[PDB]
Amino acid sequence: MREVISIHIGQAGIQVGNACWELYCLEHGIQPDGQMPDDAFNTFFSETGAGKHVPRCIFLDLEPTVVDEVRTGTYRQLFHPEQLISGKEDAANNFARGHYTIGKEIVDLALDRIRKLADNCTGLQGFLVFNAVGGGTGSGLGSLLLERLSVDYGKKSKLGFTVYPSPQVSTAVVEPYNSVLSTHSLLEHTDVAVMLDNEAIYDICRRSLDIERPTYTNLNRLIAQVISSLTASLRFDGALNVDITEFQTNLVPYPRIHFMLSSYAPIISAEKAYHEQLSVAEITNAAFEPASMMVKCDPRHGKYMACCLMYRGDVVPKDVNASVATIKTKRTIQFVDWCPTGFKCGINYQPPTVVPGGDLAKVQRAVCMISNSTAIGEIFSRLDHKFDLMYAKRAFVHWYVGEGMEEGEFSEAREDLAALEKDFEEVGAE
Amino acid sequence: MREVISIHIGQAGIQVGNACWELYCLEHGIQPDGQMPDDAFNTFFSETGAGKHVPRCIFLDLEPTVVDEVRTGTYRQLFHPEQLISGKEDAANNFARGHYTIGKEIVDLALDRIRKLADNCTGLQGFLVFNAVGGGTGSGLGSLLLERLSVDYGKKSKLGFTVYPSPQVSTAVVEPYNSVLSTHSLLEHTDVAVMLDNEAIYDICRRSLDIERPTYTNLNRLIAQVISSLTASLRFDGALNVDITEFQTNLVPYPRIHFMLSSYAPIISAEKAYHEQLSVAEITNAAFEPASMMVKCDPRHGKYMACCLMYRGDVVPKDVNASVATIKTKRTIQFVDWCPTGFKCGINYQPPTVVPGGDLAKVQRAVCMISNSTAIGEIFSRLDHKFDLMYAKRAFVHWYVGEGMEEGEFSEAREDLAALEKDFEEVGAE
Amino acid sequence: MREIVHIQGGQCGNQIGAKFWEVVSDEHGIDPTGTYHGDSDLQLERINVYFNEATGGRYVPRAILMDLEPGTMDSVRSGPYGQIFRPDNFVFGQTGAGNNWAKGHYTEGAELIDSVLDVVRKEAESCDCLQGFQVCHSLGGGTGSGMGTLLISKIREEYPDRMMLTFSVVPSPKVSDTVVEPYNATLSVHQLVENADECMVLDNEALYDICFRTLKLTTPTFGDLNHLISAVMSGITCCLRFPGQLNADLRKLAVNLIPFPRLHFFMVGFTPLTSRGSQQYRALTVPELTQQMWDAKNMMCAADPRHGRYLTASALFRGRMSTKEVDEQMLNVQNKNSSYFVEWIPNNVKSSVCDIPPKGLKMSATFIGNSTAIQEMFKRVSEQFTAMFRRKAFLHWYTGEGMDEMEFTEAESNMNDLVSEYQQYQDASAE
Amino acid sequence: MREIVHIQGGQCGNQIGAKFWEVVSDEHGIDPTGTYHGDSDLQLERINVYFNEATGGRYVPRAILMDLEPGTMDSVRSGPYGQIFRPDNFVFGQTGAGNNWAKGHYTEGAELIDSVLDVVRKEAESCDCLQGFQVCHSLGGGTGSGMGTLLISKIREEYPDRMMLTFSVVPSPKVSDTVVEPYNATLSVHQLVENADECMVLDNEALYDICFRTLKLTTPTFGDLNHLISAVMSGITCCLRFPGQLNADLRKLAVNLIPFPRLHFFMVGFTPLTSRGSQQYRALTVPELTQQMWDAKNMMCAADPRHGRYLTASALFRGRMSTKEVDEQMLNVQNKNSSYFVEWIPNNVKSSVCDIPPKGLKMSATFIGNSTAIQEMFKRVSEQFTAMFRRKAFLHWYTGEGMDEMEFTEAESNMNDLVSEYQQYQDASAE
Amino acid sequence: STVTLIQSGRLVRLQPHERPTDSVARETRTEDRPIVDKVHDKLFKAHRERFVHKVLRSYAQDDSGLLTPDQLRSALDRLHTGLDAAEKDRIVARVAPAQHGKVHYMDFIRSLES
Ligand SMILES: Nc1nc2c(ncn2[C@@H]2O[C@H](COP(=O)(O)OP(=O)(O)OP(=O)(O)O)[C@@H](O)[C@H]2O)c(=O)[nH]1
Ligand SMILES: Nc1nc2c(ncn2[C@@H]2O[C@H](COP(=O)(O)OP(=O)(O)OP(=O)(O)O)[C@@H](O)[C@H]2O)c(=O)[nH]1
Ligand SMILES: Nc1nc2c(ncn2[C@@H]2O[C@H](COP(=O)(O)OP(=O)(O)O)[C@@H](O)[C@H]2O)c(=O)[nH]1
Ligand SMILES: Nc1nc2c(ncn2[C@@H]2O[C@H](COP(=O)(O)OP(=O)(O)O)[C@@H](O)[C@H]2O)c(=O)[nH]1
Repeated sequence: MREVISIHIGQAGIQVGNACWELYCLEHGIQPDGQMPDDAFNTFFSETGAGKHVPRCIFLDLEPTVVDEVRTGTYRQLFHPEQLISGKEDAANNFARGHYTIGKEIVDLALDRIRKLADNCTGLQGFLVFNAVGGGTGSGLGSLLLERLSVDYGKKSKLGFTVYPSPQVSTAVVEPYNSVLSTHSLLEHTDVAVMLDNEAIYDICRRSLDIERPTYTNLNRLIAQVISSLTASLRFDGALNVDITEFQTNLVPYPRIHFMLSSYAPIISAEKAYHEQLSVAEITNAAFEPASMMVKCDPRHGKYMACCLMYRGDVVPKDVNASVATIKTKRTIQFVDWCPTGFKCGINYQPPTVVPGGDLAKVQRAVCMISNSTAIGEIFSRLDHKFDLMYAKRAFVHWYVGEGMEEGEFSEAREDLAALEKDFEEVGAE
Repeated sequence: MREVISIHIGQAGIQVGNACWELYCLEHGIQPDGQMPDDAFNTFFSETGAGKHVPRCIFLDLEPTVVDEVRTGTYRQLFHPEQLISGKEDAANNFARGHYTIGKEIVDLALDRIRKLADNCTGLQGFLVFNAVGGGTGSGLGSLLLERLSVDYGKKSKLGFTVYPSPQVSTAVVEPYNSVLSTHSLLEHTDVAVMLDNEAIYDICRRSLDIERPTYTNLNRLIAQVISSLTASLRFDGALNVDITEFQTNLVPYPRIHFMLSSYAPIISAEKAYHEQLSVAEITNAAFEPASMMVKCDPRHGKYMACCLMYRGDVVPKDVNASVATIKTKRTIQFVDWCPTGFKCGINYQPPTVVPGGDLAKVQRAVCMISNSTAIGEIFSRLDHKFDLMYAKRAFVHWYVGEGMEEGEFSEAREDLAALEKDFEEVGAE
Repeated sequence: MREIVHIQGGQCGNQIGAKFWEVVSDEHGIDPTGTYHGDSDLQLERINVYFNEATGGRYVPRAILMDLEPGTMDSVRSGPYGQIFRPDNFVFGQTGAGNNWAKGHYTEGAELIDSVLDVVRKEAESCDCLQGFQVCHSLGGGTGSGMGTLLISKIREEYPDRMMLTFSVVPSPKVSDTVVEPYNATLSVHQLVENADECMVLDNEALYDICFRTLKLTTPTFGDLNHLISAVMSGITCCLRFPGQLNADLRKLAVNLIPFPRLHFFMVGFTPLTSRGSQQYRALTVPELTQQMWDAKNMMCAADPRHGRYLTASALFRGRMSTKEVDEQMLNVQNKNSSYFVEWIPNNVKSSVCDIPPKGLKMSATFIGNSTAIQEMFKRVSEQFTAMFRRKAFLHWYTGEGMDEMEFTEAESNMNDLVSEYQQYQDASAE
Repeated sequence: MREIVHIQGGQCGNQIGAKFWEVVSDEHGIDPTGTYHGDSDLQLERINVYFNEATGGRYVPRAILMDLEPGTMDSVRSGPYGQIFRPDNFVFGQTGAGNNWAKGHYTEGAELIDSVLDVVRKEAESCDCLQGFQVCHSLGGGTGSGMGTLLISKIREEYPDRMMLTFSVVPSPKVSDTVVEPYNATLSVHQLVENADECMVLDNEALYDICFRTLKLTTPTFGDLNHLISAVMSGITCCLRFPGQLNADLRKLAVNLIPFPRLHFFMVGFTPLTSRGSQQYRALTVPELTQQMWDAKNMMCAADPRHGRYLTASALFRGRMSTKEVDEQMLNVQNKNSSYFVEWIPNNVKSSVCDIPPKGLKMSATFIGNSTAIQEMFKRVSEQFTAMFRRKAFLHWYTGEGMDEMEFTEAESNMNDLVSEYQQYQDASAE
Repeated sequence: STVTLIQSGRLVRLQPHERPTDSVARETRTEDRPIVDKVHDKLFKAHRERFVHKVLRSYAQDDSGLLTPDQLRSALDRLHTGLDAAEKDRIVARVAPAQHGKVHYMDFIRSLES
C-alpha cells in the first residue's frame, strides 16, 4: 500500500543498495534466500504466492562486474534476475557516454522494468534513486533515467540520494565535469536531493566508530541506516508519522532549493556503547553537530532553512519538544528569518536494527536529521571552480564531445550551477 | 538535590579522589559496577534510568598514567569515560607549563564537562577541588580552573582541599616556587581552603596508627575520611546539620583569611581500638591536641579564631557542649579576643564507615575539627623564605620563563604571600 | 566479457608477449597444455577477457604473433608456454626486416599485413564485446616498429571507437642497441601519436636500473625485463578480470589520464618490487606501496618525473585494502609534491581498487603516469635523429624501400610538435 | 603514549644501545623475534614508548643506528637482539672516521647526516606524542662524538621544544684508549653544552672501579659496563613506561635537576649493585639503597662528589615502597651531608617512585646527581687538551678536514666557562 | 539453493548437489569468499591489530597462545564478526589443531591475514 521503488544506478548506487537491502532484510526478518519464517514489508518487498518476498528494486549499471557480484553473492536468490540490469561497456567516467551513446538502450530497458514494478504497487510513495554524482554511469545514465521518469510518471516524488565528490580528496579526475553535468540535469528532475560526501563519512567513521581504515562497505552501511531511518515511518507505526510526500512539504521552501544535508546519530561502536546515557536531547545535539554531517560542509557558514528529524526507538513527544527547544535556543544554530518554525519532528517506535558484523551498536534511540540549509552552497562553490579550472583549458573536453555533446552543454550546466549559487545566496539573505 | 561537584586535579588530587570515591561508594552502598542493591547518594552520584549511579566528579590531569590507572582499575565501570580527562604531556612540575601553555585546552574541556555535570544538578551546594599545591598540574591547572569556576559559576562555594609542602621533608625542588604561585592564585578564588601537609599526616600515621611505613594510600584514606566527615551533614540527617554554605559564614572572618586546619579524631588502629573509652570529651581533646593537626603548624604559637566541629555517630549535644566548655576553660587553647564564641558545633547520626583493608578502626564516634587560627601563617612564613632563597639566585627561573611567564609574576606572588603574612599577623594582633 | 585482443610484434614484442601470456596463464591457473588447474572460481570469472574456450577445457589466448623471420616465434613455441597459442595466429614472413622500418612498413610488411588483418579480424569477430587491442612491440627495430605501426593504423581504420593500447619499448638513452634506433623510433612515434589511443613507454636501461637497484639482481637477462613488463601489462587490466571495490577499465583509465588526444604517452611503474633479501624486512602497507610507486626509480621509463610535471596519474591497486587509506595517501602525495603536479587540474590522481591481489602478494599497485618528463625522452631521440638525418647516414636503406625523404621530415616535425605540447602544458599556468 | 626516539652513535654507543634494547625487551617480555612473551598486562600497556607494532604481532624498536664503518652494526645485527631493529634504521658509511671528530662531523658525517635526519624524521612523525630523543655515544671518538654532536644540533634545530637526552661516555682519566681523546672530548663538550638539554656523563674507568669494588667481578668485558649503563638508561625512564606512586617524566626530571641551563651535566648511579657473593648477606632496605646510592663509588662518573657540592639530585626508585621511608631517608641524607649540598637550595632532592621494579630485583633505585664535582673532570680534560694544543700535536688532520683552528679555542673557552660556572656555584653563598 | 558461478562471463548457476561443500571456508571458492572477506575486514580493516591480539590472548590463560576451537568461536563472537554458527565453525576449521586445540592466535591471524 505504501510501496517505494528503489533504483540503484552505478557502482556506488549498487554498493549502497547491497547494504540497504541487507538492512531491510534484517529489519523485516527476510532471509537472504527470499522468504521469511503485518504487511510492514510491503514498502520494499512484494510477496508471491509461494511465500517468497522479492524487493521492488532495480540495479542499473553499464558495467557487468558490480551487478554480477550481486548475482554471485549471498543475495543471489533474493533479487529478480531481470531486475538486475547489466550493460556491456562501462561509461568510463564519461557523462556523455552514459547519457548519449551507451545509456539509451539500457535506460529503455530500465523504464520497462520500472513500469512493471510500478504496475505491482497499489500505492506509490515515490522513487529512491541512489547514484554517484561523479561517474559516467551514475551521472549520465542516472540523469537520463530521471528525465524519463519525470516525463512519464510525472508527479511521483523522486528522492535522489546522490554522492558528490569530496572537497579535496577524490578518486576520479573528470569527476568535477560529470558532477556539474549531472547537477545541471537533476536540479530540475529530482524532488528532494540528499548530498553525501565520502570525505565526511570517512571522518564520521574515523572519529565516532574509531575505524582507522574505513571502507566503502562501512560508508554504505551508514547510508543504509540513514535511508532506513528515513523510511521507518512508512513501514512501522509511531507517534508523529512522516510520509514521503510530507518530507517535501515540510522541507523544500522553493522548488529549486531541495538539496539536503543528512546526519545520523548516535554513531557508536560496540565497545564504546552503553557507557553514556544517549538520551533524546544528547542525540539531538549529536545530530546537529557539524562534525556529524555526512557532507563536508560547515553549517555554521550558512543558515538552516528547514530541519526534518526522524526519531527511532523509545522517543516521546515531551523529549523531542524539549530537544528541539534547546536546539532553537542554541546560539550556534542559526535559522533564516522567514522560517520561524523550520522543524518537522517525526517519531517511530521501531529502534534501528543492528547489522551483525557491522560496527554500529544496538542503541535504543536514533535521530536522522535531514536539513535544508543555505550552507550547502559552499560545496557547489567548490565544484564550480574545480570544474572551470579544467574547463578553462578545455581538458578532457574532447572525450565528452566524442560521445555526442557540445561546448554548449558544459556552458549551460556551469551557468545553471552559478544560478543555483545565486539562488542560495538570495534565499539565505534577508 | 544538594549536589556537590567533585574535581580532582593532578596526581595527588586524583589519588586522594581514589580514596574519596572508594569511601563514598562504601558509604552509600554503591557497588564498583555502578549500581547498588533515600536519595542520599544524590549529593555525590547521579542515578540513571538503568539504575547505574555515576559520580558527579571530574578527573583532570595532563599526564595520562594516573587517569589510565583509574580507567583500568576496579572503578572502570563506575566513572564516566569522558569525565576522566587525560592530557598528553605532564606539567613537569612547572606552573607555567600547567597554567599557560598545556593547560588551556584541557581546562576548556574541563569547563565543558563541568557545565554538563552542573546541568544535571537541581541545586548545587558547591565544588570540592582536590589538588596539590607544589606541582605544575595541581598548581597551574588547578589555579586556572579555579579562576574559570570563580568567574563563570560565581557564588557557588568552592572548597579547595590543598596540600602544601611540608616544612622540612619534600619530594620536589621547585616546590616552593609553584607553591608560592598557586597560593598567590588561590588566595582570591577558593572560598574555604583546607590546609594539608604530608609530614603531618605521616606523623599521625606513625604515632596514632602505629604505621612505621606510611604511604600515599594511607594518607589519602585519612584525607578521604576527613572529607566524608565534612560532607556527612549533606547526605545524612542529624541534630545540628551544617551546610556547605554555612561553613564559610561560620568560619571565615575576612575574605582573604579562609585557610583552615583540619584534624580528625580518633585515629586508632583495630588493635588499639575498643580498649579506651573514646568518649566525646576525650576525642574532642584529642582533636584539639597539637599533634592531631594535619598541618605541621603548632596551634600554640597562634590563637584560634574559629573552630567548626563535625561529630559523626552516637554523639549527644550535652556531651559536645561539655567537651567544648572544658576546651574553652583549658588554658592551652587560646582564642582571639574578638571572637568570644568561636565555636560551630554540628552533629550527625551516621557513624564513619570503615574502608576494608584500611587501618582506621570502626569507631562509633568521630570528630572533624576544621579551625581558622592565626597560627597557620607560620607555614606561609616557611615557604616565604624557601622561595626567596632560591629566587635570589634565580635558580630554575628559566624553566618557568620558557612557558610564558615573567619575573613580574614571581615578584608579585612573593609580594602576595608577604601580604598574607601581614594579614595573619594582623588578625592575631589586638 | 570485455575482450582484449593481444598482438605481439617483432622479436622484442614476441618475447614480451610470451612472458605476459605465461604470467596471465599462471594468474588464471592455466597450465602450458591449456587446461585450467587453479582450484579457484575467481580465475574463471573473466577468463574470456584473454582466452577462448576450446572443445575440451582448453583455453587458447586471444593473441596474434607477428614476425618477418620465423626464428623468434620458433623460440616462442619452444618456450614453456609455446603450445597454448593457436598455431593459426602465428603470422610470419620469410625474410626479416633488417632493422628497417621501411622494410617492415612498406615492402615486406605489405604482403604480411593482409594475413595479419585477417587474423586480427577473425579474433575480433569472435569477441562478444571488444574493449580493444593491446600491442606489445619495440621502437627501434624493423619488423617490430614498422609492422606494429602499420597494423595499428589498419586496426584504427577498421575499429575507430575500440581502444588501442600500446606497450612500446622505446630505445634506451645511454646505450643504444642498433644504430638506426632514432630513425625507427622517430618514424614510429609519428604513427603512434595519430593512431594509438594509449601508449606506455618502456626503456631497457630503466628496467636494468630498477632490477639492479630494487630487485638487486646482478645478471638480469631479458627474461627479467620481460617479467617486469608482463607484471605491468597484467596489472593494468586486472580490474577488467577481477571484482574490485572501485573498478576501472582501460577506457576509464584513458579518460582520466588523457587530457588532450595527442598527450597519451605514459610512463608506468609496478609496486611492490622487493629484493629477495629484504622481502621479510619490508612491510606491506598502503603508505609503503604509495611511497614506492611515486619514487622516480620505480619508473620503467628513462625520463624521471622530477624534471617534468605530472599531468595525470592513475593508480590501480590490488588487494583487500582501505579506500580511505588509498585516497588519503595519494591526496597527501599530491599535497606534498604539488610542485611536481599540474596546477590547472584540481585532482591529478585516478584511484582504482581491485579486490584480488596478484598471487603471493597481499597487496600490489600499478602506476601509470602521464607527465611532461617524457618530453626529454622525445627530445633526446630527436637529437639523435637530426644528427643522423643532417648527413643522411643509413638513409639510403630507407630510401631504396620506396619511402620519400619528406616522410622523415614530417615525422620529426610531428614529434617536435608533441614535445612542444608537453613543454607548453608543463609550463602552462592556470588563468 | 609519550614516545622516545633512541639513537646510537659510534662503536661504543652502538654497543651500549644494543645492550639497552636487550634490557628493555627483557623488561617488556619481547623475544628477539619481536613477539610479546611477557605474561603481564602492564608490559604491553606502555610498550609504544619504545616500540612500534609491526604488520604482525612483532614490535620494532624506535631506534636508529649510525656508523661510518659497517663492522660494528654487522656485529650488532649478529648479536642476540639484532633482528628486532628495522633494517631501514641502520645508516652506515663505508670508511670509518679515524677517531677524528672533524671527519665525523664535517667530511664524512655530512653526507650521511641527510639520511640520518630522514630516518629520524620518519620515526618522529609516526609518534602521536614525542617526549624527545636520547642519543647514546662516547666522547673521545671520531664517528661517535662527531656524528652525535652533528645529529644533536640538527635535531635541536628541528625540534627545539622536544626533550634531548644524551648518554656520553667521557674519556677516562687514568687509562686512555686513543691519543686524540682530549681533542675529541673538547670539541664534543662545546656542542653538548649548547644543544643537548640533559646529559649523563660516564667513564669506562669509573665503571671498572664500581664493577670491581661493588660487583667484585674478575674479568669484566665491555659488555658488563654496557649492561650497567643500560640498567641506568632503563631506570631513568621507567616512570613513563610503568605506573608509579609518584611518577616523574624526563621533563620533570630536567626541571627539578637543572638550576641553570648550561649546568645540565649529571653523574648517574644504579642501586642495588651487589656482588654475587654478598647477595644473601645484604638486606634489601630503602635505607640500604640510599646508603649505597650516596656512596662516592656508586657514581658511574670518575669525579667524586665529595670534593664538589651537590646542586641537585634526583632519585627514581622502583618497587613497592613507602614514600614516607624514601622521603625521610633522603631528607636525613641531606641533613647529615648538608656541607656537601648547596645552601641556597632548601631541598636538593627530587624523589620519584615507580610501582614496577626491574625483573629479578624486588626494588631498585637510579640516581642522577648534578654536583659541582664534574668540574674536576672538565678540568682534567682541559689539562690534556692544553698539553697537546700548546704544541698543536695531531692537529693537522683536524685542520685538513675543513674546520678552523679557532674552533679549538672556542671549544676550550666554552668548556672552561662551564668549569667556572661549576666552581662559582660551588662556592656561592646565600644572601 | 543453487549457486551461481560466472564462467567466462556467463552465469552457470550450478546446483548445490554438484558442489562438494568442503566445509573449510576457503576464499578460493566464491561461495565462501564473502565470508572470508567479512572476517578479514572485521578483524583487520575494522579492528585494530593490538585489540585483536589482546582479545585472543585474554582467552589464552597459559599465555602461550594455545586456544581451543571453542575458544576461537567465542573470540570471533566477542570480536563481532557477525557470522552464523556454521560460518564461525568453518572459519575455525580453517586452521587445524596440532595436538588438542593447540592452534595459537598468531597462526589463526596468519591464516586470516592474507
Ligand atoms: N559513498 C560511496 N561512494 C562510492 C562507492 N563506490 C563508488 N563510489 C563513488 O562512485 C564513483 C564512481 O561510480 P560509478 O560511476 O558507478 O563507477 P562505474 O560503475 O565504473 O561507472 P563509470 O565510472 O561511470 O564508468 C566514484 O567516484 C566513487 O566516489 C561506495 O561504495 N560508497
Ligand atoms: N597526600 C598526598 N600527596 C601526594 C600524593 N601524590 C602526590 N602528592 C603530592 O603532590 C605533589 C605533586 O602533585 P602533582 O602536580 O599532581 O604531580 P603530577 O601529577 O606529576 O603533575 P606535575 O607535578 O605538575 O607534573 C607532590 O609534591 C606530592 O607531595 C598522594 O598520593 N597523597
Ligand atoms: N625487454 C626486452 N627487450 C628486447 C628483447 N629483445 C630485444 N629487445 C629490444 O628491442 C629493441 C628492438 O629490437 P626488435 O624490435 O625486437 O628487432 P626486430 O624484431 O627485428 O624488429 C632492441 O633495441 C632490443 O634492445 C627482449 O626479449 N626483451
Ligand atoms: N662501555 C663501552 N665502551 C666502549 C666500548 N667500545 C669502545 N668503548 C670506548 O669508547 C671510546 C670511544 O670510542 P668510539 O667513539 O666508539 O670510537 P669510534 O666509533 O671510532 O668513534 C673508546 O675510548 C673506548 O674505550 C664498549 O663496548 N663499551
